[PDB]
Amino acid sequence: SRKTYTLTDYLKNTYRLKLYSLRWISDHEYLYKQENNILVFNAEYGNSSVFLENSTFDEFGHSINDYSISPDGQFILLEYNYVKQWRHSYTASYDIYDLNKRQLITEERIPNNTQWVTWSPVGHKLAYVWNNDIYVKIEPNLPSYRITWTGKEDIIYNGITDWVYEEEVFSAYSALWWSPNGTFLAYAQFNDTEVPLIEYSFYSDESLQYPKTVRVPYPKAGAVNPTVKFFVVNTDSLSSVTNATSIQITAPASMLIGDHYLCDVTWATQERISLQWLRRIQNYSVMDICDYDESSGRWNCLVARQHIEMSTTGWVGRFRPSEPHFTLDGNSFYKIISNEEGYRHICYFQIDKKDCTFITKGTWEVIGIEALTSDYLYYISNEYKGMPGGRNLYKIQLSDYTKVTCLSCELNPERCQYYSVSFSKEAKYYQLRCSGPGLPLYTLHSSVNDKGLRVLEDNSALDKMLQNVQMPSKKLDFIILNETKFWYQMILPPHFDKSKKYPLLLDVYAGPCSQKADTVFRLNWATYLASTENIIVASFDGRGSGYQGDKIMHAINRRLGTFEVEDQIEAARQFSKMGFVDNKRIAIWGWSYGGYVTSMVLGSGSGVFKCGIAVAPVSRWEYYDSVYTERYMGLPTPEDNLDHYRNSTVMSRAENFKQVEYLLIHGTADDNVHFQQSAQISKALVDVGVDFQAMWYTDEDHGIASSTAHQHIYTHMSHFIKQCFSLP
Amino acid sequence: SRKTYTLTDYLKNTYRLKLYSLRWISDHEYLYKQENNILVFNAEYGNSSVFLENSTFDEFGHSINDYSISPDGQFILLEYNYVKQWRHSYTASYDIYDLNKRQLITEERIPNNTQWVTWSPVGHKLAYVWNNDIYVKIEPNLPSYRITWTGKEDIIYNGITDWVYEEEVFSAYSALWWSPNGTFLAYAQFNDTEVPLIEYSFYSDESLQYPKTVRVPYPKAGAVNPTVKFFVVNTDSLSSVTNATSIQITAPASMLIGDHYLCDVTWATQERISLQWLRRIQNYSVMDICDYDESSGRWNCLVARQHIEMSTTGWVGRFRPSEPHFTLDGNSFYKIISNEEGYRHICYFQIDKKDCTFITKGTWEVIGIEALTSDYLYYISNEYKGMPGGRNLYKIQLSDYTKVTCLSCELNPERCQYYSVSFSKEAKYYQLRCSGPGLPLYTLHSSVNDKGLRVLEDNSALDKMLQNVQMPSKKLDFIILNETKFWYQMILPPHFDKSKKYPLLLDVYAGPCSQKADTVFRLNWATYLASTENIIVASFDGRGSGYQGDKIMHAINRRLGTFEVEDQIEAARQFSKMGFVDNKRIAIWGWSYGGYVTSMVLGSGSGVFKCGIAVAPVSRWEYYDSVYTERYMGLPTPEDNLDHYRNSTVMSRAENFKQVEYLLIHGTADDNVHFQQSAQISKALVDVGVDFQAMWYTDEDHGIASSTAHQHIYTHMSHFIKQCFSLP
Ligand SMILES: CC#CCn1c(N2CCC[C@@H](N)C2)nc2c1c(=O)n(Cc1nc(C)c3ccccc3n1)c(=O)n2C
Ligand SMILES: CC#CCn1c(N2CCC[C@@H](N)C2)nc2c1c(=O)n(Cc1nc(C)c3ccccc3n1)c(=O)n2C
Ligand SMILES: CC(=O)N[C@@H]1[C@@H](O)[C@H](O)[C@@H](CO)O[C@@H]1O
Ligand SMILES: CC(=O)N[C@@H]1[C@@H](O)[C@H](O)[C@@H](CO)O[C@@H]1O
Ligand SMILES: CC(=O)N[C@@H]1[C@@H](O)[C@H](O)[C@@H](CO)O[C@@H]1O
Ligand SMILES: CC(=O)N[C@@H]1[C@@H](O)[C@H](O)[C@@H](CO)O[C@@H]1O
Ligand SMILES: CC(=O)N[C@@H]1[C@@H](O)[C@H](O)[C@@H](CO)O[C@@H]1O
Ligand SMILES: CC(=O)N[C@@H]1[C@@H](O)[C@H](O)[C@@H](CO)O[C@H]1O
Ligand SMILES: CC(=O)N[C@@H]1[C@@H](O)[C@H](O)[C@@H](CO)O[C@H]1O
Ligand SMILES: CC(=O)N[C@@H]1[C@@H](O)[C@H](O)[C@@H](CO)O[C@H]1O
Repeated sequence: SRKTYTLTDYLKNTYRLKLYSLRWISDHEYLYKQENNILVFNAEYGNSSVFLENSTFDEFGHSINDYSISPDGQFILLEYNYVKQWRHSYTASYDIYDLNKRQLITEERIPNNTQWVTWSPVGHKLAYVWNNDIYVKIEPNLPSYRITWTGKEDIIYNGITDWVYEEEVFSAYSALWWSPNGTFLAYAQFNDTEVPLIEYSFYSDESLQYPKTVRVPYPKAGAVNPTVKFFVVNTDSLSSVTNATSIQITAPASMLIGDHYLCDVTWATQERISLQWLRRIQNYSVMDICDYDESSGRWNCLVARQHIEMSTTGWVGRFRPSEPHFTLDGNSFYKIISNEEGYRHICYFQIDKKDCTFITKGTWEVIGIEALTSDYLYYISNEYKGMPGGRNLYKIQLSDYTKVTCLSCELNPERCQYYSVSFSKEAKYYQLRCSGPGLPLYTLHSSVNDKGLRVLEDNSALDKMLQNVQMPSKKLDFIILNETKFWYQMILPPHFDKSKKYPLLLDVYAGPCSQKADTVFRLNWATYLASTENIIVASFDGRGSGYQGDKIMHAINRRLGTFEVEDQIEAARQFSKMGFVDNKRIAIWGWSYGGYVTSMVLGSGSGVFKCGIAVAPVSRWEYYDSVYTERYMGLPTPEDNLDHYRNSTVMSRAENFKQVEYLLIHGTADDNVHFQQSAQISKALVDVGVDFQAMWYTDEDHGIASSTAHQHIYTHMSHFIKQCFSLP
Repeated sequence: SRKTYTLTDYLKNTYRLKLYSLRWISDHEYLYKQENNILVFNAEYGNSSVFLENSTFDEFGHSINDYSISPDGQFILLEYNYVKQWRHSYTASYDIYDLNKRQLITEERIPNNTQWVTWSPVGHKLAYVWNNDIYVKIEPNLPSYRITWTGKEDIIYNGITDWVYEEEVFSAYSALWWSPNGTFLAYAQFNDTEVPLIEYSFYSDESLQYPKTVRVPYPKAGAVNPTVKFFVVNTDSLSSVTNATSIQITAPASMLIGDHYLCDVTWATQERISLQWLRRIQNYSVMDICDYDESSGRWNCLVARQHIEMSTTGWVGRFRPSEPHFTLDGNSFYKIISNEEGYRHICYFQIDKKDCTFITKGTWEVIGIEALTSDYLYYISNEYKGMPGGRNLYKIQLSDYTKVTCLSCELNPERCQYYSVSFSKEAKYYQLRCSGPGLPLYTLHSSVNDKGLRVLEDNSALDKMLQNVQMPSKKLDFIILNETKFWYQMILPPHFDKSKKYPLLLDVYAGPCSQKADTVFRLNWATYLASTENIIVASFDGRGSGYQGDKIMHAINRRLGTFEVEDQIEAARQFSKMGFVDNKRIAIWGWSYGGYVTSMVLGSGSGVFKCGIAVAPVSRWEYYDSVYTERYMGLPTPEDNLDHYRNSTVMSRAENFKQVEYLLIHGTADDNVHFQQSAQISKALVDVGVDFQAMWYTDEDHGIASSTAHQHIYTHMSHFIKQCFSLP
């Protein structure tokens, strides 16, 4: 008498997973948004006060997109007129509000089309980027000072990132870094002057007679890369009519000898900045420590003080070198590094000393350092029960490394196995977030004795609702390949009778350091295909996948479209042997990297698959960007790796496609994985006479996330899979 | 016969239609190529000697694309390195082979990347366009003379046409007109400085890292149009010292008050040129007869002797004011004109007297004037048996307008009802071309007494092959809606059964002055569909169609997307009725304007069609070019016809597509009907939640004519129709 999780349920969000997003405002309080009524919470006791009622601003004029309360609590930034650009960048209008005197500042307003704004870490200063130039406000109503004058669209970028850096380096549009004092303002400067431009047509509304051409500086594999510079401005010494003075911090000599990237920026203390540069050949990286010398007023980055981090098996770090976590005094820090056994662990570094010291060890990996105090270091790893797809919060007694405590392992063994944490400043408190295998559960904790303070959100409203639906179950196990464990998850149709034959959809990503087999709970497309269409949706992490050691993650070094492709097929094969999967009805599909892999598999000729769907997939590595691509493929030169670049295109496998049913999808406005890529694929198929299904999405980009487009693609895809499996 | 007409037959061109292309070189001889040999034939006796052997350019080095023998047969232009551009335009290299010797004039060679070349009507003079500038060579081995210096890519076009003129006006890349004498050289100049550019991505070869953006000056409905000037130069007076002086011939003052175009250029005599201008509001045109003043070296067009063409019911001409045929002395001429009752007949004009004299009348139309001797005017009409879809050659005795003879009606009644003709210069002979309903037949005739000299090609071979195959038959009938008769055709399956029920596909064009129903014989996709899949393929010429009077053709005036659409739906209702049509399986498909009509049809919610295929369809008239669009819709402004531009989009009907299975196809490199038009359609469907099938073709243009692309699309469409009609 129960219904099934239908496509519409997923498409129309019938079952809402609740969340609990707070922002620590101090060591003991946090802000939380409830019914548009911003509240302030006391962590210790749980009581609160409304900080700003929805009521306020009902006569503002425009819709408010986001809020940002200054560290002071005296002002609050009002963001509206939000126009999205890339994955993290966007532009918007801003207004400030004096809380001391319920008023909107009308004088010296932040300009329109501002690219980025940030309060200082303490107080109420402001720094913004308008027209690629950095401006600073000491007071909200006072006129701002101009820090840089070189800014110029699509060429010079100050305080903000260009395309690659936003996407592949900082996962952010910002390139501004305030000191903990608020005294200094460090910023990067990008220069795309010689960076080729990818161009594509944006059609826009019907009303538009002539389509428009978007031109973005985008460096494809091997092209000229943007260059970078770094500066630091003293915010307290800014006069009315006196251009501000930025002191540039050069990169190490080992980086300047060639192309290089700025990878990280971290303030150690009030007068010490940490910088990490990486070579274009992401083999070698160097952390730089620069101190402020009150004398000249310059910044020295002592050469002896440097720290090298290279790799012989592959690239450095998971996607970039790891971030350092300094001890309060700043003379030491902690950083996650690949050890001699190839596993990632916490290393302790002391500034004026050479080599570091590992604090953790084992056949598992530390995902990330979350908090640091004088007595403990808090991190998350997948040690518990040897599950790489599990996540847990641990404690390390700094005076005895052998004393490690798991803080989330036994809170809810049956329900919780994947955790992410959020510590208050100075780590007196911490919020745990469990996202599976059961419904998400948010809890507040005391740090002094690890006491559970209270449940913040347990999704019981969703639980009630779901007890009426026939939900699919998840199996997390592994298979063996040349004496190695490789995990896979299976989303099984409710009432899974392993004495029957079920069709199987292989959901793939399989990109460098990926992980599709894990313990998190999801309400997605696969949930539907399993609940209603009774299809088994499996995902496999083979060579290349991450969080299992460098031997597995680097197996694909300098050879994408190789072992990870083969392993997807081998997993699929062994799934067949299993007495519950119709080996005549096995499909595969993937988005982006998952789409390239899906194409590679369909064009392998294994005969293992009946059909496959590839969404906005890479087809030839020369078409993707320099940073991501080169990190694994090196350069596309004859001296370097040109042969394998040319040996791993989807096009070269066109002929084998005649053995399968292929559906190709792509948004015409994809700025990330250019339409060009799918364009070249279809042409390869047309040139060898192979028939296939196609579908473009006018003006959608990599995410094809516009409500209408989103429901459309998943509807289309469902039909394709239903027909490919002869399912009603 | 057992064997049927397969798709592979159509795509691989298994049963070829022989032909007989000849080029008349004089009053009684013509060239023809056998294999790779150019033979010259004598029309009177039929004897032929070899003019040039396939063994003359083996050691040439380049693959010869075409040849061009000069008037006095002394030289032969060799065309190679042919690189296509738009529909009629292209670039190529050339070499002149002197026949009076055994050499390739290697001195003053015609520059590479030449855009257009042409001999004079007499002798061996040579004019050519290069870099948008005109050059003239009196002798093939001599240094050419530059005629214009204003040439500027995409801006100033001298001697060649811009995109709109090439496609919608002169249907050719050339804008050069030699005078009979060979003395003068009139040319046109286009100024595209203020024309907007349509831009689209061209991905090219797999090796091209960044896609290339193509920009073509192209005016859409209501956009700024290219301007034009006319010139005439005396090529007898050309000194390599001083520059060649061009004389300009302004347009009629009644043309300069607003935008206008040049429509036709025809020389009457040695010193007389005929220029027809058209107002940007295509229902008013003025022909200009200009005479060369030998004393002032000028050209004067007495404003007194201008002729006016006007349309109250629509626009002028079928697609433009028809072409004049001057009597040898230049004092008069015949021109096809819509008479009082609205049918197009031959009119006789005497240069300095008002009005013209209709020398034909009837409820049928003159399709074209082909020749004009001192005693007879030859032309082709569809008078015979009141069949608009039939064509025949007629002769009118100039000294007694009532005496008209039919030169092809009775040649072979049951096999030939659609002729086209080619007269030898002076017209002593004429080659008649029979296109159907039977296999093509080519014959040579003498006009002295219209004696049939001989058969040139009768397709005996193709004929004997088809008897062995089970071919479909064609029915050319008509239905009556109100009180008017509208014709249609039907390609019926082999062994047709009036008691059996076959599915039906509606092949559609339906544009203004189109004719899909006729007596022509064709071997196409429709043949495959009826022969092998037993699908009835019917076409229908409803309102708007041509060759039947302005009552039917102008019905559509300023109202595209209405009657022509209704009439197609209607036709299908009637065919449904006919007891041999399964009203459960009726499909519709069209390309270009047919793509458009097919979409409107599918979006009307009529409930008649189950599925349909649209290829490179127009979606909204504001996206197509000005000259063709404005010709039927006027300007898209509020004071003009903007209301109907906005009420005739494929988009506004989106919702209705939920009731039909739709397949949308388009070449991404389409310069004619910009990919944009389909991109907006898909977005509308997606925005409204309608699932359809899609398919783009990277780098293909309006014709999707590359060998591989062409095969891929007709296969793709075949699977679609086969699956839409539950066909085994
Ligand atoms: C090309 C390429 C690529 C590589 N890639 C990256 N990075 C590392 C960080 C920076 C980025 N530049 C490159 N992140 C990824 C992927 C990826 O393929 N998929 C599969 C996937 N799966 C699904 C279901 C997706 C759905 C929508 C959009 C993308 C999707 N992608 C991912 O999920 N994530 C999170
Ligand atoms: C947009 C538009 C348009 C209108 N149009 C024109 N003209 C008039 C003269 C000037 C020109 N600019 C516009 N000629 C046409 C069409 C047309 O739609 N189809 C259907 C069709 N059908 C098939 C099967 C086709 C196949 C390939 C290419 C085109 C095709 N077209 C035609 O066959 N012909 C010959
Ligand atoms: C967020 C909040 O309301 N905190 C209040 C605090 O201001 C007050 O001093 C205390 C005693 O009543 O109760 C809570 O802790
Ligand atoms: C600081 C500033 O630029 N203010 C103007 C505002 O006065 C105007 O109403 C708006 C138009 O949307 O453009 C800006 O926001
Ligand atoms: C602000 C800045 O440093 N601009 C430089 C520019 O002067 C130089 O000519 C160019 C050459 O690549 O590189 C950068 O764009
Ligand atoms: C050769 C020629 O006619 N050039 C004209 C130029 O004189 C004029 O200023 C412009 C205005 O659109 O159009 C063209 O560029
Ligand atoms: C012989 C002579 O005067 N030649 C000139 C040429 O140099 C100049 O570039 C052109 C444009 O004004 O006009 C003439 O063709
Ligand atoms: C528009 C809006 O947010 N309204 C909410 C209302 O639903 C809620 O019941 C109330 C309780 O404080 O708070 C208001 O802000
Ligand atoms: C085209 C051709 O070859 N015509 C020749 C002609 O030159 C010659 O005068 C005649 C008499 O022998 O024989 C014909 O065959
Ligand atoms: C008349 C002339 O310029 N001919 C040259 C030809 O010799 C050369 O082979 C070709 C490209 O290699 O370019 C042509 O323009």
